Amino acid sequence: GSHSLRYFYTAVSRPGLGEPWFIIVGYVDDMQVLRFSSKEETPRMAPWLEQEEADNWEQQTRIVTIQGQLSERNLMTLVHFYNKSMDDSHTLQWLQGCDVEPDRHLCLWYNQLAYDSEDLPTLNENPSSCTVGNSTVPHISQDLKSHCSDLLQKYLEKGKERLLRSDPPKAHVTRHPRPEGDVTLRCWALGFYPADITLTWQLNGEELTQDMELVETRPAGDGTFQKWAAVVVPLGKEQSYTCHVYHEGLPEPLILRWGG
Amino acid sequence: IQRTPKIQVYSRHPAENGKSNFLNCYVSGFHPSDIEVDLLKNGERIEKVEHSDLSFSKDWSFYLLYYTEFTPTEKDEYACRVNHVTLSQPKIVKWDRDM
Repeated sequence: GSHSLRYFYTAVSRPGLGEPWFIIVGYVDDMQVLRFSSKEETPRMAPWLEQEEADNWEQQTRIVTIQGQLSERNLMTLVHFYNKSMDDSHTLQWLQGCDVEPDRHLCLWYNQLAYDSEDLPTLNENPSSCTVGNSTVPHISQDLKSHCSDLLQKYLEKGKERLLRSDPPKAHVTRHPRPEGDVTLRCWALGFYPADITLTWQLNGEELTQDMELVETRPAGDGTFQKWAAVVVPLGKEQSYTCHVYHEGLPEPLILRWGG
Repeated sequence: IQRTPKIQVYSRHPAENGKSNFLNCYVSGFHPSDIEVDLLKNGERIEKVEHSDLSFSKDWSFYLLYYTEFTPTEKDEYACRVNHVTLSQPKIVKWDRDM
């Protein structure tokens, strides 16, 4: 029942010539829902959202536009503070957002920064706490934190069809003779939704490791993700090995037996 | 301070000649955001190519998805060309309809 909203921020300074470049991509779970960068008046939002009839996105557009504008000042003081060559181009990555589950009055807030890939201290308490006592959008808006929980709900209400989705993987194994004295078995899982998924190879009922190959799960580009796991096996020993696919949209962990 | 990119080339849907699809080149785990990615059909920089909006993983490394709408054939060969500061020379990975 938990859901999360995140805003990934990135600012890159241009050695001397010009103003810094930046971008802010907003995600909800594993779906992108917002975008805003150097040169764009307002933020472009996922088409698949009910859009605007007068839709109040102000609070956001406001917070974001500000965060963006300030990128330069931010870049400078980090440089100053650490006196790094202004001849070089440094980047500033910043992560904010929250995890939420109303039926547990649970709101977790995140605020992580990093300069040139190095983390910047917090001593603020990693995930802090936010609130869900909605009703009125105050005058103390500057702060995104105070709105995270709300902004999330709006997105969920405006994307129910895509956000509250859950497409299980479609699996199948492919055999590829390894003219090297062995055979390779590849377990495919395609078009599944939440990217979190796990594949394993079991031999005679045992997890198989150190002899298997895994690829970072990748986006299909269509809104789902793909991933596959493979293993090398002695000729005709096919039916011996089995593949297991665990996933959120699966009623039960899917088990595969060589292409049939 | 720097991280070389991981590349992956694949099709949106299972490769099947004569039928429309999408060629994908996926770059991740690389750092300095600046990166150059091109898709190649028989070796030529493909015309219309779009990519996702820049973003980064937990470890702060970035990742992008370059893609193009295409229709494969038993002959036409496709590949992806990635250029980054961490590279001595450009890197090219050939598409493979099985991997």
